[PDB]
Amino acid sequence: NKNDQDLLLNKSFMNLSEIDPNNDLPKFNVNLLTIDELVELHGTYIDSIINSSLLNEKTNISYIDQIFNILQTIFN
Amino acid sequence: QSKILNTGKYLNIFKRCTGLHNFESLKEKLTTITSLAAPDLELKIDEFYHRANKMLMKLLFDGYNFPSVVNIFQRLFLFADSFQIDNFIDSTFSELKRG
Amino acid sequence: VNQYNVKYSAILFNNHQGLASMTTNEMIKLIDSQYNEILTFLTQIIQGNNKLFTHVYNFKRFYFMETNDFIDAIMVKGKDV
Amino acid sequence: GETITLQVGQCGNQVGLQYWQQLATEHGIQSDGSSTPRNDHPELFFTLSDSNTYTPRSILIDMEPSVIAKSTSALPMFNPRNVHLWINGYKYGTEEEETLLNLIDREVDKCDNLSNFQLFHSVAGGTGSGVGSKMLEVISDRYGHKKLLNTFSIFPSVQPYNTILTLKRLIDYSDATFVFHNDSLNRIENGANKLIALVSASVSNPLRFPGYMYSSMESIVSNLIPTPDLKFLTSSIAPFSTQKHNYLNEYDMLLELSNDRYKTNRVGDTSYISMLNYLIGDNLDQREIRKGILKSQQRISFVPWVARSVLVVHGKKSPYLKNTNLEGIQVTNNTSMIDVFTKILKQFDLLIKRKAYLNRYYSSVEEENEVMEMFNESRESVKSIIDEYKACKEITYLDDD
Repeated sequence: NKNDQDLLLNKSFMNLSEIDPNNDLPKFNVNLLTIDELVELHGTYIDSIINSSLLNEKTNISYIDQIFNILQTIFN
Repeated sequence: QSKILNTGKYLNIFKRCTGLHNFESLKEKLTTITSLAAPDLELKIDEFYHRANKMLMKLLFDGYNFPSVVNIFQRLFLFADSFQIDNFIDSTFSELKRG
Repeated sequence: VNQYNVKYSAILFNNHQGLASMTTNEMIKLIDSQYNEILTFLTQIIQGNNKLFTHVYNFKRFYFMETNDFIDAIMVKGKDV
Repeated sequence: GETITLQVGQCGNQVGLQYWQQLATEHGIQSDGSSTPRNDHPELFFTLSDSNTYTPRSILIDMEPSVIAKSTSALPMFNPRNVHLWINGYKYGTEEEETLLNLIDREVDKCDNLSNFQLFHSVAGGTGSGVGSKMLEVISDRYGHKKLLNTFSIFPSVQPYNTILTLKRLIDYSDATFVFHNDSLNRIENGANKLIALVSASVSNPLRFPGYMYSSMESIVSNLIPTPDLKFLTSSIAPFSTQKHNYLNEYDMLLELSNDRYKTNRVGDTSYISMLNYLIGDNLDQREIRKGILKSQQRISFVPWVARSVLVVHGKKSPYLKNTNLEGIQVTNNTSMIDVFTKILKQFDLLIKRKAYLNRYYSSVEEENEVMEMFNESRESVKSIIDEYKACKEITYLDDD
């Protein structure tokens, strides 16, 4: 569940006897995501890995450069 | 003046919170102010204010579960359950005492 | 899409006389019903017939090196190419 | 932090069985370790598996398998891996030192943040008392003094020799030792393990059912042990509960908890070194407790050099116990220890001048010298603690004259 502040409110304090559109509409065990939501979800998932703490571009040198230097040592 | 302002604000809070555009779903019978020179203006304002308080109170208590929010605030701020904060102090005792 | 078009045209043009001949409450309710139905079907396709999660898992399996045996096989076979 | 319980001897095992039954009842844990439908924290005394089973942290040590078999069969959720099977017993404990050291290190590794060691044993237990006396030495040696030890030693009702030999190590290594007498327990009852189990279970109530204060054993003990020499505690329990004519107010609980007849050890006039009262009820009226604290401070005779403070913890009753009326436990540090220690020393001297049963311990010339020097050291240590408790009473305790 993507618990949020709007999911917190239990609306059943209102009577709300009726249900819509119909019982024929399934409940699907997965969060209903918009198209833009799916694009953003996969983009954030990839970005987190590629821009991790070790893999970021931030001795004024990045961790990736040091790792690659060690790899060149092993190649030699 | 205070009653009018607070009645309107409370109804606005209810609408913005539960998402209703208007109170059609409740299907309640309402009486409008017929004139400014009517004798029951104060009574009508009092009744409307009581209706607004009734709705907002039930929203907060039944719907938003305010009673449990009070216990949560008690625990987190005043340590009504001191086990967790005791673990926190124990874990970071060396740090907290430093400048 | 055609079935949906017929279903909701039977509400906009038969039950009512268009969007203009609709009070704001009913118009909002209609849009909410359409939104729920549309996203329900979009899920039933994308994470249903398409199996989005399975293909994301396979992306992670192959691109992120998980099946090391396959890559070892590629490297041993292509060690000269 | 988590606590580890050590059970030694037949009396220790029976008391531990009652204690763990009480604790499991309080936390709703079934006999098989399954939960029953959280705000309480049984993790400090039970290990939780990722299959939702609770098993005690206790370690069972005994010379014979009958007692351990009864205890394990009564409570199936005991882990069998933790089961292990005077001078002769102590020398036997030396042989098994490696196995026991590893066995305890397993429990220490299993917990996340160890706090203290609990020990249930009987001073008059003979061989089991010897193995427990060795247990204290090995634990104190390996884990240093960062982790404190609590011993719920049961005092005795040839025995004098055993009591002195066990009390020497009890004084040396224990950090906070409760004193229980079978005489006062059976006097109160006018079986007996159900009182000791109840007192021990209630002593840690603020840890398992957290409240505003007293969240750690350090806070509970430090209020009662001003000096490491004075480490023996006297516990008092109010028996009049669950009857129709119960104490009508917590204020009357505070006033009548101080009666000398309810104390769990033989007592005349005594001076209190420290106090701490347990009150355990669903709801507690504050103003009654304030009035009771004021009266208790004005009535009780404290030693001159102590701050003269009475502390009342507001324990919370377990949800799994249905709406039972108030109950309370009192733990004190008195100067009455001099009487019981003097009694033990008198018996020891009477039976040491007469070489009655020393043949069972003195095997040769070297054994004679060894036992003589050991006995002399134990006697001197007991006299030292008696003199310290006697010097606490007078007013010139802090003077260098």
